[PDB]
Amino acid sequence: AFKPPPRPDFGTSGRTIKLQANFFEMDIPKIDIYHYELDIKPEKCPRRVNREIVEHMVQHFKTQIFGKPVFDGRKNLYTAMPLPIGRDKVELEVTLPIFKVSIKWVSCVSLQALHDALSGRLPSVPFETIQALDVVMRHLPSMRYTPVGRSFFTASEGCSNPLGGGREVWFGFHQSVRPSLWKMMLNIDVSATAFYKAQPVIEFVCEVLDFKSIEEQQKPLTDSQRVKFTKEIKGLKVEITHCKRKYRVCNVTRRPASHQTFPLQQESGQTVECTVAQYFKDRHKLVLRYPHLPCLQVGQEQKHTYLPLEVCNIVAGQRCIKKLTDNQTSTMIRATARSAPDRQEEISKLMRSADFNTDPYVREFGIMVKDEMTDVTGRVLQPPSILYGGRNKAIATPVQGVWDMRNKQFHTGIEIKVWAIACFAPQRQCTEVHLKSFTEQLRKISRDAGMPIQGQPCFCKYAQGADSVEPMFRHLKNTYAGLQLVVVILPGKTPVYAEVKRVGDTVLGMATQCVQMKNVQRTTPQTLSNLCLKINVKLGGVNNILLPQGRPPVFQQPVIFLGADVTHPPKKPSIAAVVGSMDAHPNRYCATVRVQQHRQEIIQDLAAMVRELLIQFYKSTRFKPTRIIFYRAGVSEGQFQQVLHHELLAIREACIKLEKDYQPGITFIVVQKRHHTRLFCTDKNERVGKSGNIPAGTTVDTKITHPTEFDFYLCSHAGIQGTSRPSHYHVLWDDNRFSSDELQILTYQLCHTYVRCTRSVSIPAPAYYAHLVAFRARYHLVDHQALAKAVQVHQDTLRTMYFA
RNA sequence: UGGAGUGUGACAAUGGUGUU
RNA sequence: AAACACCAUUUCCACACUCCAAA
Repeated sequence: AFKPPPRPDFGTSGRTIKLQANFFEMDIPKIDIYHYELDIKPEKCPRRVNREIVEHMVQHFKTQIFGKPVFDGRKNLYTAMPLPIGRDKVELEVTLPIFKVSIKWVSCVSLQALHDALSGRLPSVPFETIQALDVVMRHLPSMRYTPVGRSFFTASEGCSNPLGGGREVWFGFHQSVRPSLWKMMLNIDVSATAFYKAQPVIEFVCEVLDFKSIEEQQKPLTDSQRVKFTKEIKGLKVEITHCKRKYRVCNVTRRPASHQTFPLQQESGQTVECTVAQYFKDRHKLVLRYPHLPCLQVGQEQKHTYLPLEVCNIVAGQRCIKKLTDNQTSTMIRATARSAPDRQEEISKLMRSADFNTDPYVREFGIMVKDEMTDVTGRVLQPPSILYGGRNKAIATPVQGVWDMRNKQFHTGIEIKVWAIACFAPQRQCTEVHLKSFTEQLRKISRDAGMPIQGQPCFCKYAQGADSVEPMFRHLKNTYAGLQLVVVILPGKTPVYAEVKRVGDTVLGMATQCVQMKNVQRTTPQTLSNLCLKINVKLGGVNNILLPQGRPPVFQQPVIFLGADVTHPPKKPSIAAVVGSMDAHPNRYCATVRVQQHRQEIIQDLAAMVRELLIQFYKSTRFKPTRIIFYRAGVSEGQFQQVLHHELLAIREACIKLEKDYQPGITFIVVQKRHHTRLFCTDKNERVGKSGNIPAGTTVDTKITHPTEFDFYLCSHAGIQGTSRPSHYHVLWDDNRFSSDELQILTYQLCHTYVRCTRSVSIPAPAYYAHLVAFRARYHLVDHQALAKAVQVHQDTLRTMYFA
């Protein structure tokens, strides 16, 4: 439970399709770079200030040292060539129009060892080296561009994209140095956001108050205009233009600049009441062109510092946080999240205009970055045949990641005979005609799907308030003998839903299916169809199964599939969810949920949860799992060592405390949808749909993947909009010795066992379900050992997929 | 609360050190 | 205790959009 397994082989299954990844090949020398620790007092200075101080320190000490270093922004410094130092601390002083800096030697970072790591020589890739390289590549844009989070943003060179108000669209990119099979690469992905336009505040007023010009009104702002302008500018920073000095607007004056007064404190004799306009006329010899406009209150309210709008400009680099209107959000997405070819060209254009090969700090370390994206082979896996079981038992073949139930019926359809209707929406906007039409349409779609509604509902009443839920359900459960479903019509976002699921899933164990109000008024066969999918699953039926004869050889022996996800509170306990397959299809899943420490992603009580699932598996299959496939979802790379250490043992522990010496093979896999890796089709004819993304089933385990360990990218879904995010799978452990092809096909096949739609999903079904179970348990909570029993679902609910 | 996809948040939340 | 800086963590969740209902 310490070391992750090496990649066994390279996959050869599926049709090859020429691809390009957003990785850029780097040429790195064999030179050893020198690392030094800095010590700067005071110890609270911002990163930008630190880089500024170091920059001054470089040029002012050229006679002694620096015969061109890079900086972290925080106490870490690197140089290409060595300098006159030692292990001893070298302290000096600098001045910025006053700091004390101490430079200390740390260690040497050899890039020869990096080549040994990328080659077959050394197994471990030095993290300190990756850090150093990343600091180098980020040193210039950290000062040249505007850093946001881990990305760098900037304005537009030519065409300035506006948004209205004081906002505009700034574009940016996220860079990161990553190790590869043979050569180091630079991962880069573009993005966009909204910044405040660098313009005079007098024009900011014009754009906010919808003025063509400022001379449109000579009369002062009405109270509504003052509030509106204040709402937009309160908090922003502005620079002055009659001396430079940057200020922060805390408020907007009520009175005009001609009447706004303040304590003048003219040397001796203390304060005299003076207006702002008179001050700028006397002191700065400036007559106000627009004295009828209010002033910007700056700094401390006790300080009484005011500024006329015509001497203030809004400083650039200020990202917007305010709510975006319809036109703003539209223009945003109408300029971002574009199609795959568009994003592709954007990254290419970026890599062209960024010009890493001409920047001095990059050239200093003799680093060369390829200006073209990395070509990668890639291969599209073969979609599994989905077997439906009507009278004809037709088969659905996933075309482009999507299939349908046309002339097809469920593998195991349930004859719904007893069901109820409880509408919580007002009857005024939801008539009985709507309910009957919805009933007719549902009955038709249901019977066509293989899950026939044998007749009208035994119950149909309007209601209101969450307090009506728990009592009514009890009455419903005691009145009608053997009801199968309770349909709850909701008028939108309401606390009613949470209690419906609480009473339904935990308290009584009644199969409930909520429907939004609008879908009852106007009904489309597609919506009702997907709804039927949910119902049939919630009632214990089987929508569809994988083709038994068309499965990887792992199914030849009893194997259980596990999915795990963790959800954290907005101080409240977190909840971890672990699901497990309960048949050999694998269609049916059982859910286990626990409560945990705040924001602890490491599943603590996992062992007991696995034990429950294993026992339940045996009770449902009469077979003991020879294999365990654990799809962990939600953890990042920085948590791997921790998670893999505890959770793997927790799984193994559960297998020991259960029965004798029963130790099946555990395959620990980490699913990751959140990463800056993009994939594009090289051939224009290979593009799929409007979005023009890679075809569903695209598999990549070369060039852009880990040099030694077992990982692979798998785009298992078809891109509906924008650019697809290929789900990354990293095998942290494997006792069963899976081959690349087998595990990838198995994963891609489990992406077809999703029961809520007739499509291929981005992540495997167990991981998706586990996320659903967690997010469902989120509603059950709405003192620790008390709420611990709140997530404990019903006895009869346990044997079902309520989370669907 | 029919479903899937992908955009935004990073002056975010907390515990920590520290400031007139 | 009120703001304000910085260090290590937290991709949780929220909102929005697109498509399945046209030919």
